[PDB]
Amino acid sequence: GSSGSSGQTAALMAHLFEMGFCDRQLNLRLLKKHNYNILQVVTELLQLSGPSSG
Repeated sequence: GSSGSSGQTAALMAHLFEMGFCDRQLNLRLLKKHNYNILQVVTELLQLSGPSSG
């Protein structure tokens, strides 16, 4: 399973859970991609879901 100090992942992941995102698998990928940039992590998610594709 996951190893290492508590870290600062749950903190961010939480926000998403509240906002309206229940995908811990998705967020993670973003967290370790946009330096845990809640903004970038969210802004991106919003794009994926919705008629806004092209």
